[PDB]
Amino acid sequence: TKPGNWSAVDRSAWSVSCSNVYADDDAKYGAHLAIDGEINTTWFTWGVANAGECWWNTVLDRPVTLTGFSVTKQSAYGSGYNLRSAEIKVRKEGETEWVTYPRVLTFRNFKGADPQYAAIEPPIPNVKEFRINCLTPDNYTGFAEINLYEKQL
Ligand SMILES: [Ca+2]
Repeated sequence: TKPGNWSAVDRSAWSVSCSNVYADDDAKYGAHLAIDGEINTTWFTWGVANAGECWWNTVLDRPVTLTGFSVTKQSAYGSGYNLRSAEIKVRKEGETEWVTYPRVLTFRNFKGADPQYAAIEPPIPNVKEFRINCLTPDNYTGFAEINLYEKQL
C-alpha cells in the first residue's frame, strides 16, 4: 500500500524520544524500539487520557524532504491499542519554531505486520525533527515500527 516512489529514510543515526515509556520499562517499550526494524518489539505508552500527553519524536541526523510516514500495529498488547488517529508536527532545519501538519491522520485496522502509509502533501523540505502526537486510542497505544519517507531519484 506504499506509493511507488517513496524511499524509507535510514534511521540508524536518529535520536528518538517519547512522552512516556510504559511501565517505565525502557528496554522493553522504549522509543528506540519503534525504529529497530523488528515487528515484535514496540514502543508502547499511556494514551492522552491517562498521562495527559502521548507522543513519539525523532531528531533526524540528515534532514529530508518528507513525503509521508508509516506505522504498524504495536505488538505489546491487544489490537485494541493499535494507533487509530494522530497529528504530526515537524521542525525544519535551522528553525526553532515548529509547524503543525493541519490534517488528522486516521488509520484502519492493521493487517498482521503490514504498515499503513500517511502521505505528507506537498512533501515538507528540510525536516530536521518529527513528532507524532497520538490522539486515539487515548488510554494506551504505541507502534512497533515507524518510518519516514522521501522521494527516490
Ligand atoms: Ca520494532
